[PDB]
Amino acid sequence: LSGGAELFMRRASLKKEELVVHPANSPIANKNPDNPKKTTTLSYDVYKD
Amino acid sequence: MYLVVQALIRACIIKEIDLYTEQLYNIIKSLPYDKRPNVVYSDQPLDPNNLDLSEPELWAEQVGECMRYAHNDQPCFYIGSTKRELRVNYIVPVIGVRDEIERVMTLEEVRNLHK
Amino acid sequence: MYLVVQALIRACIIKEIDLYTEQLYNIIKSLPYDKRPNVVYSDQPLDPNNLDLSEPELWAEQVGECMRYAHNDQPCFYIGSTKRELRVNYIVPVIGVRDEIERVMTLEEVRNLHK
Amino acid sequence: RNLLYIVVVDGKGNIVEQYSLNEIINNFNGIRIKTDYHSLLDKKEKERFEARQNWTSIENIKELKAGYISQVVHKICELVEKYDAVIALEDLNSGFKN
Amino acid sequence: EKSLKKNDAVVAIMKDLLDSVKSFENYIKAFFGEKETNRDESFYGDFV
RNA sequence: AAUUUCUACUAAGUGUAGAUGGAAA
Ligand SMILES: [Mg+2]
Repeated sequence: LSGGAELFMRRASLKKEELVVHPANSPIANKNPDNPKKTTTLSYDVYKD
Repeated sequence: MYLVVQALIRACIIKEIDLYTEQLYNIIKSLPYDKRPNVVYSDQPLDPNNLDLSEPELWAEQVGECMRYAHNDQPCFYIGSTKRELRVNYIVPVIGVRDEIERVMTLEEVRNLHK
Repeated sequence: MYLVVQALIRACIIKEIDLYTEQLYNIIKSLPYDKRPNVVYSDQPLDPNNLDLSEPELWAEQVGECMRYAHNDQPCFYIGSTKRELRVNYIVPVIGVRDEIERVMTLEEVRNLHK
Repeated sequence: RNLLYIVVVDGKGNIVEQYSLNEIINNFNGIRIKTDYHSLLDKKEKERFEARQNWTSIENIKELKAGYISQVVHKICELVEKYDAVIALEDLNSGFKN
Repeated sequence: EKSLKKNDAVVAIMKDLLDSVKSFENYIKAFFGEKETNRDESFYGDFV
């Protein structure tokens, strides 16, 4: 451990009125065609960014 | 007088376009990404009946992942690849190639687009 | 006179209820049949804001498979088990047990109902 | 027609192994899923072709490529360990790419 | 009218403009000969 | 489309595969 670490903070750059999210149980699609399973249904939320 | 009606029918149009989008984004949410149709994005509601396609300020790209907002449940879309960050709210399908748009694609054809 | 507006706002209400149903039937279409919420069926549109729950002509059963019509795309529902053939068009969730309805369940709770 | 093509020869001039790298094959949990990277690039290019300004649709591609030469580094530091070989790279100072 | 980032007409036009201008600047830049003997200083003066 | 961060994702469900040297200018 070459000493001299640091600690940064960065504010939330997105306004909470802008967030986008695949809702729960909504069967999402999958982009890569070679993948055989052509959908997906998570039981929670996928908050983009 | 006559400027409370024609300032209210312009809420019937919004409340119909919201239904149209809600009815579309639930069928763009199924097609595999390589078939979704060429759309005419814009950030203000679009009446997909007339749309005056000879307008000069509307392109026709392919529509990427159709997500859904966080606070309300407005169905926001995504044009082209995602990382362009072209988050547009209302769309309307067109059989139009990039700019020389030909006509507006009816709904049932967008649904029948899966095949 | 005043009987073309109050014969038009009663189309804004219909065009809002269609959107509400379109927005619900796309989340009843996911819950497993043993969790779908107790609804208040009826064949005429229901404003889920007021609904005057003290009305005497509306029950509260559990909602079965939420199908979708053939010619248009109206989202018809099905109350209780299917073979009752109780095809109702508009619904609205309620936390109400069979008849002593308590309140109307907000949308996000119906979505949050999956768990 | 290939983003990067690999052949590895013996001390005598036999093609020991040859293949293309249009299909980086992620190898997870025993079951392998291949993910193309040329079809992906062709789609993004056809997207640039109808984007009307391509200042942001020309950064996405310069990032995808630089995100594809960070998943071929592994398919190369795999061969090197597997064969204890040397690597042959075109020297760009004297090339005319068509 | 819109957010400049999403907007295009105020970026597509910007590009059509800056691209042509910068192409001209890139094309005329050649006329230096990089540090020589006599040249038409009457030309190179206004040129530079 | 979830990431110290980037890219491609959904990869068996709050994540999978690679890569990553940051702070200054
Ligand atoms: Mg990404």
